[PDB]
Amino acid sequence: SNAMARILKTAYTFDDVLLVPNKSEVLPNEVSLKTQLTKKIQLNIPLMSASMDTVTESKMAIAMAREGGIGIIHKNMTIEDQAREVDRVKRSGGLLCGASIGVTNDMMERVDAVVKAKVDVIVLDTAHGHSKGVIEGVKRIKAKYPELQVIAGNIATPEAVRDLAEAGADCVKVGIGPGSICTTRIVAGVGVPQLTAVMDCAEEGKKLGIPVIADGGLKYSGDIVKALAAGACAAMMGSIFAGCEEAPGAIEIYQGRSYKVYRGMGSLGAMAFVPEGVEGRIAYKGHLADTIYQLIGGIKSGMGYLGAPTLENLYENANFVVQTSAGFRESHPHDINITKEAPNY
Amino acid sequence: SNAMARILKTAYTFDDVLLVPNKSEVLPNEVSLKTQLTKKIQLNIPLMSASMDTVTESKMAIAMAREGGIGIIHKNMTIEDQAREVDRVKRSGGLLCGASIGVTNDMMERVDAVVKAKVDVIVLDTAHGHSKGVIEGVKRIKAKYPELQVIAGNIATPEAVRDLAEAGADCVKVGIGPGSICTTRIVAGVGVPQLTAVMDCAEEGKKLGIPVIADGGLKYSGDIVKALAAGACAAMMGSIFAGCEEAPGAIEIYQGRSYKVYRGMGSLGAMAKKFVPEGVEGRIAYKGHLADTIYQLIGGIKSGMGYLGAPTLENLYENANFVVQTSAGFRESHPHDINITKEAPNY
Amino acid sequence: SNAMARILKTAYTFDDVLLVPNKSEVLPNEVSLKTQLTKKIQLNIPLMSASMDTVTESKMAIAMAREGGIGIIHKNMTIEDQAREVDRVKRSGGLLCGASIGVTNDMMERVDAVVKAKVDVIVLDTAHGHSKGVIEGVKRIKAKYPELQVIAGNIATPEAVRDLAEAGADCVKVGIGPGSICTTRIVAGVGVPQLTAVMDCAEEGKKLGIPVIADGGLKYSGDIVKALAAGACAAMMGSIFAGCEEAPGAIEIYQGRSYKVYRGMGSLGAMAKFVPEGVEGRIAYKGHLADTIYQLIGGIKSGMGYLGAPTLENLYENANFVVQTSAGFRESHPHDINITKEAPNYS
Amino acid sequence: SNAMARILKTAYTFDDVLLVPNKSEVLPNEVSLKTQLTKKIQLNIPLMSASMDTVTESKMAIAMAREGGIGIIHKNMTIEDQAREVDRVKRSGGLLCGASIGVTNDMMERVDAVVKAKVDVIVLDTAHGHSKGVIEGVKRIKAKYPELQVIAGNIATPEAVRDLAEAGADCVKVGIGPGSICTTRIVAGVGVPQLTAVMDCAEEGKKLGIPVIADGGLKYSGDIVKALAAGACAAMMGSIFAGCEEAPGAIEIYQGRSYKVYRGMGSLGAMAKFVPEGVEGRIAYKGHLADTIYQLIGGIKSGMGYLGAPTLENLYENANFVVQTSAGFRESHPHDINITKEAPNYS
Ligand SMILES: CC(C)(NC(=O)Nc1ccc(Cl)cc1)c1cccc(C(=N)NO)c1
Ligand SMILES: CC(C)(NC(=O)Nc1ccc(Cl)cc1)c1cccc(C(=N)NO)c1
Ligand SMILES: CC(C)(NC(=O)Nc1ccc(Cl)cc1)c1cccc(C(=N)NO)c1
Ligand SMILES: CC(C)(NC(=O)Nc1ccc(Cl)cc1)c1cccc(C(=N)NO)c1
Ligand SMILES: O=c1[nH]cnc2c1ncn2[C@@H]1O[C@H](COP(=O)(O)O)[C@@H](O)[C@H]1O
Ligand SMILES: O=c1[nH]cnc2c1ncn2[C@@H]1O[C@H](COP(=O)(O)O)[C@@H](O)[C@H]1O
Ligand SMILES: O=c1[nH]cnc2c1ncn2[C@@H]1O[C@H](COP(=O)(O)O)[C@@H](O)[C@H]1O
Ligand SMILES: O=c1[nH]cnc2c1ncn2[C@@H]1O[C@H](COP(=O)(O)O)[C@@H](O)[C@H]1O
Ligand SMILES: [K+]
Ligand SMILES: [K+]
Ligand SMILES: [Mg+2]
Repeated sequence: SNAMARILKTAYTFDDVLLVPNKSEVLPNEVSLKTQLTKKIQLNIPLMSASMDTVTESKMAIAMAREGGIGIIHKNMTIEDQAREVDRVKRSGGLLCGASIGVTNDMMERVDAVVKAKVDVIVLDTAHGHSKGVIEGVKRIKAKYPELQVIAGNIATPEAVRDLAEAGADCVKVGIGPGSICTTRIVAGVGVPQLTAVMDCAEEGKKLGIPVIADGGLKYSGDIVKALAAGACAAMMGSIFAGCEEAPGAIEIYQGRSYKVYRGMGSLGAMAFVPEGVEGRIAYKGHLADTIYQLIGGIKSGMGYLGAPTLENLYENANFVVQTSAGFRESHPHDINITKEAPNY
Repeated sequence: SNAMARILKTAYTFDDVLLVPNKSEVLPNEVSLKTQLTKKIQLNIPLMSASMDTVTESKMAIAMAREGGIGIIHKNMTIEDQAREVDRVKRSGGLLCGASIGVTNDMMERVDAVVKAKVDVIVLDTAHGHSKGVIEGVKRIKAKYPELQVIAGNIATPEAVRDLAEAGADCVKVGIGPGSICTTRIVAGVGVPQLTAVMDCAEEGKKLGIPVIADGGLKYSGDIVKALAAGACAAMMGSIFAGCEEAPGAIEIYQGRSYKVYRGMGSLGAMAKKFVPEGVEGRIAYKGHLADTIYQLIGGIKSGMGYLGAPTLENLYENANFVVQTSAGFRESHPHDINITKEAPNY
Repeated sequence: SNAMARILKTAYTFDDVLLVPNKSEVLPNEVSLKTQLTKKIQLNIPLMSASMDTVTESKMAIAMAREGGIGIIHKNMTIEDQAREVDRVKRSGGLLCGASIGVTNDMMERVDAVVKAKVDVIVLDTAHGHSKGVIEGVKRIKAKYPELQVIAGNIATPEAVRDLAEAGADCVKVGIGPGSICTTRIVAGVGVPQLTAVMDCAEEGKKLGIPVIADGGLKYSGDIVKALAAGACAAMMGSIFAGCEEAPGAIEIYQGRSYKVYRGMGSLGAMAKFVPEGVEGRIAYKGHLADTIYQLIGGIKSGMGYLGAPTLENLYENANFVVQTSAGFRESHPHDINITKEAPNYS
Repeated sequence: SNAMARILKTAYTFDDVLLVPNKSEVLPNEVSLKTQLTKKIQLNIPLMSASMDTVTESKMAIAMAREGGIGIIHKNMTIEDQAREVDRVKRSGGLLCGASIGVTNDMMERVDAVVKAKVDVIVLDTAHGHSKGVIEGVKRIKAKYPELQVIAGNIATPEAVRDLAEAGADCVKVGIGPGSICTTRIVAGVGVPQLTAVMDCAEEGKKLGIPVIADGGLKYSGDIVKALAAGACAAMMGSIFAGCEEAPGAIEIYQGRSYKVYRGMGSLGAMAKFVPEGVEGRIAYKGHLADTIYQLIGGIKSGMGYLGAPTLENLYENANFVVQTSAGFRESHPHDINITKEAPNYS
């Protein structure tokens, strides 16, 4: 019968597209970066640190919150260690704080402890958010804690946005495969290029009043611009934050150069089922505050180019063009022996 | 006249596409990997070791069958030598076994011997399966041994699926050019990118009740998933298995590292054990025992079937939707902007 | 509502396209390269040196004018210093000179000084040309100096051409993100591949009788040919001229080879003299401007010969592009040859 | 007006495409490679060596003729020397011989000399063949020698095929910018990807009974199959033949590896014997012509087996191309193999 594999379309990631400049009466230092992570939760800047054991513990979540973003404490620890980490962030001046929850046996026990520590939002994320286990997990949590803010992921299709919204999620996280340390697309063959994924999911989210998060695959400040212009309410990153002194792990020096170890939570190292992540070393980047300053400067630039004083205006006025490989070469610095370090390239 | 060359379409290979997640009720450890290699032969996993002199002999084929797959013992040996390798596998517990056959004038005598040795399926293996020799060779074999199971190949179009099924083949092997050791596309200009060829051939084979094998160019566990979602009943690999301890060939040490020889059957070297070569010779990293390699493959497939909500291989096919990515989406899919230090065992 | 992000089309850069040869009655030595930079300023060759502190000061602007083109004195210096740079050009004969102007608190003060120093054209130069500040800046400058020739940039859309034209610009400069040293596309995600931007803008400009400049991203002479065939009246280059002796800066030697420093005006170092939108580095030292210009002019004249165009307007009216793939791109540059002699116009 | 630049289409080169296998009744040892270079000149194999001073003088033309092809003696030498080169080939047993002619003030004198030496075919060779000079030159030549076989080029559009045919060309040479040593597309921005060029032009040639030659950009035997399947009567190669002992220039050796010099006729080096339109470098020494021809022919015969073509006309009338991505390209070459043994037809 007609039941058979189909090739549906071409899907794009951030490097495939550029934003067209609009006429503008706004300069970069006049724009506002506030966003609604959920209906109840507002962020001053639309950035989140990933809930990985190499990216976000309390030290990182504290620095994120004071920069106007938010950090999701990772769940690769005891329930009580994670509640202690959430309690350390909240005791640092009432800062926003998130906590990652997995679909497990102790899932409700973990939620209780991070709820007792007064976590502001829990992220129920799985390899595959469009599942029975996640859907039934969100219903279970919201039945107990109707006011607790719940982000569910990861997903990559508007049907999954709709299904996760019917389950009670207050926000939905987008990204199957784009992770810099992710091999899910290589080992299972599954994933959606992240620009198409975010655009289609945000469009459906907008129909329902449910925001979407662009999770994974972001390398430069410009990628973040594209993701918010595609419709994400916020951008979540591991690689971009994992080289920072505030992320867990010590700054190791090898051959006179400083490194931090960054790894996927599906890697063999994090899990000490077939691995879906790798483990490696990135260059130490310094303090989170200097990275955030370049990221925020890049976003304010992009909105100035597009004439958008708010993130809503950026979405409603974003037009992409697709570029080829040859346009990719043109869009990056070329035919130049770059010497001096650039703080955002 | 209108008789002139044409550009028909764009054709895709595995790295061109990704599978879209589906709403899923089933977890990876719940799924069934069982498949029908032919109407009469079931495999416990849909994996097959290629019929090459650097991949499959009796040690490789025994290990494959023990893991739920099957090995096709190669023909680069005398007839009695190939019959004895088959019977070495069949005397190891009745394990399933295969043997490749060529379009030759000693063809029936080679078939005679492997069948007496209780082979389970022969593979009529030609550079060009959609040809008069293969079609007529399948008929002769089926007329002398109507029960014997015949895979025919290699081919790349639906018309070839149809002509080989009319000729009596129980299964057709798809793949012209994709092999890691293959220069057919470079020296003859001829091939079909493997994902489009599998999709097109599987669609015809399902109208006829004839399975198709995806042979060649598989590099990663996820590629197998795409080849199965595209409609193949099984995947056949050389490169993925050729480093394993149970492949023929001595371990070779170069500058303190371990490698095994891996070479195309159309390479100058394989042909000595006259036509221009259509393969290369080289060394491949030693991959340990076969078991370690199949484990990762199997886990990667199961992972893919959870992502698509598929408890059968059939269900995976009826619900598989592919999305095309660019070279930049390819760069996003693989790990990027990290200096990998520890070894990832399925990457 | 319908208010959301859209993907409009695919846009192309110079390396995506090739010009198709036309039937031709003219050989390269017969074509004319004269161009109208504005309806008041004629250039003998359609080439400009960018307004960067590593490309154009008095010395480069003098050499460019003498070759038939023009230089734009940069503005990373005091007002009196830039006016003094302009006057030295104007005092070296009847020589054309340009000067760049920012949207600054002292904009009119800087315009007054270069006008008093007899500048021929000013370039109102910003990262984002389609902007209130540039539009009102053009209107003020043209209200005070109605005869002064004003170029306004940088922009990348027909709507920007039209709004700059109605604000009074005599010419608009096209290029958002294609510069060799630019990171605008990486840092802001914003840009338009330069071939599509030049074609779209030049078509709009031609309806108004306002010309456009192709600024940035030009690496080879053939790139300039495609920029002019797409409708630009002139081509602006930083990288191509920044290795020349006439550019500012000393020659540097590293590991036995000659270089010059080259850096974007939005780089950290340029602004030392807001997050950066350019990088800083070194390019090969190319020798004197005269030999580089000879190569560029020769390549342009050869392009017009292939296209049967004795004038630049004829080039535009007869230009036809095909899109090439990645594989075509490798066909177009020398391939499968270990190049051993330096050619004056390649690598 | 509507007179403006246009983007006509996407155009393909050989690596963009693969040929689809056809049902075949013919094996590679059963096909025939005979071809008509013009109405009067038959070739036993469809191969020509390029008219360059690193590829073809009398030594190369003698060896090509003996192999069944033809060599085009270059014109970067005096009129008398080129006649004697042609004469040396004709007195080696009446072997087939061509000679190159340019659009020069002495072109009829050059034609006179090589005709007296009994050349079989003239190549009016010029950077841009779709030009008054070449149209008028072919008219002058055919008026004085109505029976002299005349090839003219180089061109890249069906319009050019028509215009040269009306002028009396017996065969047309297709290729603008695809040569291994060509920089025309880089310095002038002008060219057409070679597969599209040959397909369009051959189709136009077939309406006229005028054949086309695929000149340039061929790297493997498989590329020749695509060029003939696209409708070229013959393939012309520089790079593939410049490494042989029979090409002019000595066999050098550096660090144990032997090599020859190879350069464009538009390179600085060749012209000292307008800005350059080629590069100069070195390629691997390949040995004697006979060993290279054998591989090329085996590859072509293999391709025709795959496509079921007993003849080149059959190949053309049954050729169906599929377009492949960048990722299809990597699947098509060998991949993930450390090649240890050099193959006669792949490196
Ligand atoms: C455990 C492991 C290695 N794999 C899976 O759990 N696979 C998987 C799960 C459910 C289904 Cl239905 C299909 C596949 C993992 C661990 C941590 C994170 C991920 C990950 N891919 N995040 O995005 C994966
Ligand atoms: C012998 C050789 C080098 N080539 C051919 O037999 N060519 C070939 C055969 C028939 C036709 Cl009609 C066209 C071409 C070979 C040997 C072993 C395997 C292969 C191979 N490509 N298998 O997939 C090829
Ligand atoms: C200062 C800096 C770094 N950036 C901006 O001014 N950004 C910017 C300005 C306005 C708007 Cl609305 C959006 C972004 C700069 C300096 C010199 C040249 C450039 C450059 N990209 N020219 O083309 C940029
Ligand atoms: C001399 C030189 C460098 N260039 C030209 O003569 N250019 C050229 C001639 C006429 C026209 Cl209308 C347009 C361009 C050359 C010499 C030898 C071969 C070639 C070459 N590209 N052959 O294919 C070119
Ligand atoms: O092991 C893994 N496999 C797949 N995805 C992962 C894994 N670990 C983290 N991720 C995802 O990748 C994101 C980080 O991606 P990055 O910003 O590109 O480095 C995280 O927020 C997770 O969503
Ligand atoms: O010499 C050859 N030329 C072309 N194809 C070959 C040759 N040898 C083996 N093959 C095919 O390529 C496959 C090996 O695939 P691999 O897994 O990509 O290494 C085998 O299953 C054969 O179908
Ligand atoms: O810092 C920068 N950021 C972005 N664009 C720049 C910057 N500096 C110069 N440009 C542009 O790049 C052009 C030079 O480009 P190039 O010829 O490709 O090197 C200049 O004329 C400017 O239009
Ligand atoms: O200097 C040059 N510029 C451009 N094309 C050239 C030049 N010299 C030779 N050619 C062409 O390139 C062809 C050789 O192509 P190849 O086989 O790819 O090396 C010759 O047949 C000529 O048509
Ligand atoms: K750039
Ligand atoms: K070339
Ligand atoms: Mg510190």
